[PDB]
Amino acid sequence: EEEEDAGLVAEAEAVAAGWMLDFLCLSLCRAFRDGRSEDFRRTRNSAEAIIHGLSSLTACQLRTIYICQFLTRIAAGKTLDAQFENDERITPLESALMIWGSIEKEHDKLHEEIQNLIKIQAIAVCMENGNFKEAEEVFERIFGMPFKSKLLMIISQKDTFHSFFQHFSYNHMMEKIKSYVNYVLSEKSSTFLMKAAAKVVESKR
Amino acid sequence: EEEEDAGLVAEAEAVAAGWMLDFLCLSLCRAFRDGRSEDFRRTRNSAEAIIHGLSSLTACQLRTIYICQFLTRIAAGKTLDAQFENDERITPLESALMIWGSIEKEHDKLHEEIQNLIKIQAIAVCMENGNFKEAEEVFERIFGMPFKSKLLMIISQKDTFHSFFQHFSYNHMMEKIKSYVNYVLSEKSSTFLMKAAAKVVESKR
Ligand SMILES: CNc1ccccc1S(C)(=O)=O
Ligand SMILES: CNc1ccccc1S(C)(=O)=O
Ligand SMILES: [Ca+2]
Ligand SMILES: [Ca+2]
Repeated sequence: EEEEDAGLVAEAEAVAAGWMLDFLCLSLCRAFRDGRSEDFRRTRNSAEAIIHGLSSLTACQLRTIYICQFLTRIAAGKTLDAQFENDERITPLESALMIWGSIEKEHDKLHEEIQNLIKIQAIAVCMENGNFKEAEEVFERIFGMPFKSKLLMIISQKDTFHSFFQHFSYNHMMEKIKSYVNYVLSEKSSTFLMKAAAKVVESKR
Repeated sequence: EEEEDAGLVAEAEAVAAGWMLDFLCLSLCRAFRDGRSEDFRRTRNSAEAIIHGLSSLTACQLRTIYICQFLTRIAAGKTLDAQFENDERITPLESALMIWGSIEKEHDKLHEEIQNLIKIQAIAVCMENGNFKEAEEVFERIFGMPFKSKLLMIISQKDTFHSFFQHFSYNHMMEKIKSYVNYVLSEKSSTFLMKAAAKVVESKR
C-alpha cells in the first residue's frame, strides 16, 4: 500500500509538471512577442527548473522544450560569450539554427525564411563585434551558391555595416520569428492551466 | 482593447502561479518527509523560480513561502558555509528559527518542542565542527535558566559528543519536524493542481 500510494503520487506529479511546462512555454512566447525582457528572463528560469523535474517526454513535450530553448538562444543572439553547447565554439544563433532544424514542424515558406535569416545574422553578429575570423568559421560550419559567395565576399572585405545586413537585418529576423510565435500562442492558449486560470479571472468580471 | 487583453492575461498568469506555488510546496513537503534528497533539491529550485515571478501575495501564500524556506534551511542545517541571511553570521538553523517564529500558526506543544530542538541543535552543529567560539556566539544570539546554563557549561567544556545532544538529537528534531510536515501535507493535498492531476491518474486506473 505504501509503494502503491507513492507510485500514484509520482504519476500525478508528472501530470502536473506537464501542465506547468505548457503554461510556462505559453508565458515565455508571450513575453518574447511583447518584448518583455525581464518577464522572459524569469519565465525561462522557471521553465528550465520544471524541465529538470521531468523524466518521460512525449513527442509533443519534446517539441515544447525545443520551442523554449530556440527562443532562449534567439534572445541571446548578440551575447557572443554565452555557451549553449558542449562544443564551446558554437555561437547562440548557430545553436538556434540546430534546434530549428530538429523541431517536428512543417517546412513551409516561413520556416525557410527564418532559417536563412538566422544564417545571415549568425555571421553579421560576429562581424559587428570585429570578430572577422570567427565570422569565417561560423560561415564554414553553416554553409557546407549566389547567397554563399556574397556572404564570403562581405567577410573577406570586413564590411561590417554592409547594406546586405540591413536588407536581411536582425529586426527582420525577430519580426519573422514573432509571426511564428503568434501561431504557437494560438495553439497553446487552450492548454489546461491557462484555460482554467482564464475561466477564474473571467468569472470575477 | 490591447491593454485590456494584456491585463486579463497577467491576472490569469498570477492565478496559475499561485496554483503552481501550492503544488510545489506539497511536493517539497513530501520529498522532505520521504528523505528524497535529490527530488527535494530540484523541487526547491522550481519553487524559488516560481516565487520570483509572483508579486502580490495573500497571507496564505506568504505562509506557504515561509514553509518552503523553513524546510530548505532545516535540510541545510549542517551546511555551516550556507548563508541564508544578509547578515553572514546567521547560521542555517538560526535562520530556520527566525522563520518558525514568523509563521502565522498555532503555538501548540509541538510548535515549542520543534523551537527548542532547533535551538539546541544550532549550538550542537557548531560544536561538532570544532567551532567552539561560533557555538558561544550562536548561544548569545538565541538565548537572550536551567536549559540555558546546561548549554553554556557544555560549550565552555568543549564537550562536543555530550549525552545532552544525544537526548535532544538532530534525528529527534527531524522526526518532530516531519510530524508537522504530515499536517501540511494533509492540508495541501486538496489544492487545485494536485486534485486535478490525481483525478486524471485515477481515471486511467
Ligand atoms: C532545458 N533548457 C531550457 C529550457 C527552457 C529555456 C531555456 C533552456 S536552455 C538553458 O537550454 O537554453
Ligand atoms: C523564496 N525562497 C525560497 C523558496 C523556496 C525554497 C527555498 C527558498 S530560500 C532560497 O529562501 O531558502
Ligand atoms: Ca565567444
Ligand atoms: Ca560559516
